[PDB]
Amino acid sequence: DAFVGTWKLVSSENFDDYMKELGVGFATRKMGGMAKPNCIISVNGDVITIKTESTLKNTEISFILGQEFDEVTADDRKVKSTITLDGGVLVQVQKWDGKSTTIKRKREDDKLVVECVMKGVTCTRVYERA
Ligand SMILES: CC(C)(CC(=O)O)CC(=O)Nc1cc(Cl)cc(Cl)c1
Repeated sequence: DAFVGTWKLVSSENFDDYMKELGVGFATRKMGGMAKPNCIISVNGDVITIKTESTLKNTEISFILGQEFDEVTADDRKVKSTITLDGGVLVQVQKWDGKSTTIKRKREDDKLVVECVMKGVTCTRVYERA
């Protein structure tokens, strides 16, 4: 839809602080911090797929809006995720060990903007079309 495409990370703010708040250790934060992944979003019927590709780590999720699914995250959390579409924003919540984090993906001019919140930390990542 508005989201379908191949997207390249161009800017990131507060990602280390976000990863620290999730409990990610030094080595994994170090491998994630300077990475510039591609995000590839596609849709087939009811099923949306989001691939994240980077030199040292790839991940993929496929889901139906409003249907909880199990996910292994790039930092190896085993989470339960639910993704909904609210006002044109794709809103993902991940739940694990009594904690939650929310990841919101929105389209703003030429940008795919991703806002990641864990407790008091808010990280913003900006992608542009490859
Ligand atoms: C939602 C998220 C936290 C942020 C975003 O979508 O931008 C997911 C993300 O970036 N995962 C990720 C990061 C690296 Cl560095 C490499 C690989 Cl494979 C995956």
